[PDB]
Amino acid sequence: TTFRFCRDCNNMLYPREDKENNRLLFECRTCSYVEEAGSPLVYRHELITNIGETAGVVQDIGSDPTLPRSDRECPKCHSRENVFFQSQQRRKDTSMVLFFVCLSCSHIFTSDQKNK
Amino acid sequence: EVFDGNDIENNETKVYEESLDLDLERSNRQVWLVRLPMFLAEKWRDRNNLHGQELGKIRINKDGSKITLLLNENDNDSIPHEYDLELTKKVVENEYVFTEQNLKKYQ
Amino acid sequence: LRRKTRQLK
Amino acid sequence: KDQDDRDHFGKKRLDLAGPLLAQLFKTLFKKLTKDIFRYMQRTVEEAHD
Amino acid sequence: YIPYVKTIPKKTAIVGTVCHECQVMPSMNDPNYHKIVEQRRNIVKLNNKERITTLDETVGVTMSHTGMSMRSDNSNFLKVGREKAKSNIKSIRMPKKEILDYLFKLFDEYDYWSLKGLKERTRQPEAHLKECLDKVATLVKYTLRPEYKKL
Ligand SMILES: [Zn+2]
Ligand SMILES: [Zn+2]
Repeated sequence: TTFRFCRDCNNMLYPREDKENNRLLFECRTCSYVEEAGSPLVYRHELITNIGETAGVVQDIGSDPTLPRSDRECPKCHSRENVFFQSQQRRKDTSMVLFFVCLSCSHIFTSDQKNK
Repeated sequence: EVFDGNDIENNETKVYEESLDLDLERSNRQVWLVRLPMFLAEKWRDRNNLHGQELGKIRINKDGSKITLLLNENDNDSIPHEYDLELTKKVVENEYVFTEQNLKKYQ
Repeated sequence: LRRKTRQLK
Repeated sequence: KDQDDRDHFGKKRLDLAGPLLAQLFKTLFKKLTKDIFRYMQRTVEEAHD
Repeated sequence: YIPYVKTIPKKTAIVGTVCHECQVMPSMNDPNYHKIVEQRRNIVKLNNKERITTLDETVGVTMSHTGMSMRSDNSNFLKVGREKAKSNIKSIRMPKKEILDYLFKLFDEYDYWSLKGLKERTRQPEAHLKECLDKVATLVKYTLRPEYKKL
């Protein structure tokens, strides 16, 4: 959605329509500041979302002892060491696709062979 | 030190003998905000000290990007004599230092 | 008047 | 994130004789202090020793 | 607008603008280093709190000051009854012809005199004073009757 915030008082901006040019403007409900929009998208609702599958990946993820190790090949550096974990989404509708993190380049790939 | 509010009667002309506007003359003065370690802050913030003696020197590389503090030999060889002043924020904005003292109450 | 007896915390 | 599990033993605490007596003693001492003040107030008002 | 805001004026002055925020950290290669680390370790090692003190004296001796003990308390704290009970003095009824005049002068000084103040000034028993007080004054605080007051 790319939420936009006001520049003068840091308040939340809202979309407004100007008929003088039939364009899109973002205006502040408190300090009367205007800004031209960059994209025509203002609202986004996601019934089925894949955001958060790899949440929690950090620069020191490999230091975790509990995380299992694997021998899969990383298709960006040709390495064999890596740690894998399932999706972090707790909804009971997600597949068991694995997510692999390489300890040499921090590249995240998937074992999915259906859609990828 | 309670006093009237709006003061439409102009009572501050005789109650106070000094201007009530904050002195905006010394604001053009660079100041470094430094957080000190526990061992150093415990002996530099004491009011039974700070008589004006030279506590050390600051050394800045000609090209910058590295600052260091060198204390004098008055520490009794009990604490480090060299410290690395790390600039956590090269640019500091919206921060100012203001003083506070009471006003003369007569005339 | 007052209660002539009170406690200060 | 998953909802916090109420049965997780890491979120449970065991109160032994130490902590159990501490709260009991705190309550009783609070009552003792209140009684002390009442005697002080009564002596002043009733003019006793 | 509001006419009162109740401000508190003070003398203030801006004596500088912050340009750099710094954090002093001792050099790890300093010869006096590894003493601060020991000092920092001593911070958690320190145990300021001390154990409760146990009395090693005979139990029969420690309890000699508890409950009904032959020893008598010698404290003067909050002996409110003692402070005022000590002061006690009696008086005697004086002749009417003299106290009666004293009351009229006293009333002339103030038109509403309390009983406690009246006794303190007269320093005489209330019994005799009551007889004369009613004959001259009335209670609503006693005040002189209109027969004599309206003069
Ligand atoms: Zn605004
Ligand atoms: Zn890789």
